[PDB]
Amino acid sequence: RPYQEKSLSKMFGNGRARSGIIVLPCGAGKTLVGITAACTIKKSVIVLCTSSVSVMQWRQQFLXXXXXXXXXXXXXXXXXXXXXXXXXXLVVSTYSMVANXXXXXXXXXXXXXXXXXXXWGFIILDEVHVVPAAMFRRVVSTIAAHAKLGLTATLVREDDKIGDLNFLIGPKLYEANWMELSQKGHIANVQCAEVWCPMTAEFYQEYLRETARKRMLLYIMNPTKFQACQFLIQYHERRGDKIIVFSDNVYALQEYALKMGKPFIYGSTPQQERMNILQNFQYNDQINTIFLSKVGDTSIDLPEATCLIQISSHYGSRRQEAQRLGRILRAKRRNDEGFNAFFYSLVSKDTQEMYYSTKRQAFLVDQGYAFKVITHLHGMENIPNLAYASPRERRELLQEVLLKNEEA
Amino acid sequence: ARARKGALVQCDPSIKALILQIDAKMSDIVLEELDDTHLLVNPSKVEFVKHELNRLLSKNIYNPMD
Repeated sequence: RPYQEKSLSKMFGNGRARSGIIVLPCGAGKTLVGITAACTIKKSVIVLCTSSVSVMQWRQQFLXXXXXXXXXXXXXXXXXXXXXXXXXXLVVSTYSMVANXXXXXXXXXXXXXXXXXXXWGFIILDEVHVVPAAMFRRVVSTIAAHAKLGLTATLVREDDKIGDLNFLIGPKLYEANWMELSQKGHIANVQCAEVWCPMTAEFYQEYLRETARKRMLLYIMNPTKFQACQFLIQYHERRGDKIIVFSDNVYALQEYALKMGKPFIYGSTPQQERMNILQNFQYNDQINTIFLSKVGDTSIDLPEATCLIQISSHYGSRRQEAQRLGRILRAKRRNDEGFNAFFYSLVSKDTQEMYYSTKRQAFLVDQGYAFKVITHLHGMENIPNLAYASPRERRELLQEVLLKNEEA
Repeated sequence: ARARKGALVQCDPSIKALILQIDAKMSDIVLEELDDTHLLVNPSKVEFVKHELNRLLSKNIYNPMD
């Protein structure tokens, strides 16, 4: 990819003594850039990752290059260990395993052999936006190499600590514009859209009488959000496109999941059921609407479903939802003549959550994506299958929300 | 057969509830509740009832975007 050689030209310029951060999309090949840099340096390279799936991907890249089984390419994890050799090495480690404090499973010595014997020379950190934390400062404080590299896709955080990475690892060298990359490769056009649904009177006065995170249980459970949600679901099913529903709250995800009758993936869920739901979403055309929480978004991103719906949200964590949204957008690439990606933000008027979703839309403006407002698409008035459209169901839902407030 | 002078206020139900909250905090504001989108309000407060509205929609909206 041209931008990858545009990033490698900086390494080809000076050669020795260099450190910086390279911003590349998730769908791009930053791991290939790490492989090329590993071929240019030829030394013990350590790749800092947070999940085993990324370790398996880096191992697959090592297989795409050459060798992995002979005593040279090592693997560090809490399950097994593998030997290494000087002058050339490729190993992937976990942040929580290298960090620690005093808990030990007779494996911290195996890491202190890679760090004690001084077999290093190249540092690779996956997702640098997570570095602003004490454990990563300890990791950097326990390592020292000749060349450092930071592979990440985003860096927008409101912790005011992203600027420290300019001296902890190095200043950002190349930031690729996702619009020009969309022109190089169709990574699904980004259509940002907020749905403005009216707010009922009872949920408005009860919403004002509530506060903190409890008023979210009155912002999400609005009947017009169920009507507009069903209208968007039936609309996308009529267009023949799969639907992914995001929710920062597990309770709302279970409510919409059970009321819509679709599979759901949330916390404390068996992994076999998660894999079954994933296979049903990949193969079965009857399941075109999945309800995914943060566990289903951080662990895996699927290239299907051009329809992304956002209902639940948390205060301040708008940039993280923009990063996950960006992961689902960049995950969809196949060079199509159309390829229209639709992001809907179900927001209710006069609520305290839309005013942060606007900050998320500001993050979506900083990336160059297109944003437009949507009050209501004509067609919901012709859907007799809408729930909570009658005053009876609205009063019953009001009583259910009041009971939910009495439980919390 | 009876006629009283007041101030007819026409607004959406949410703004109506907000005006009812103004009358709940300051009193001597709303004279009658006509329907879901109309209210009988003391005229000498209307401007205030307007201005306070702006204030309560300035505290609600926030959005500094800075």
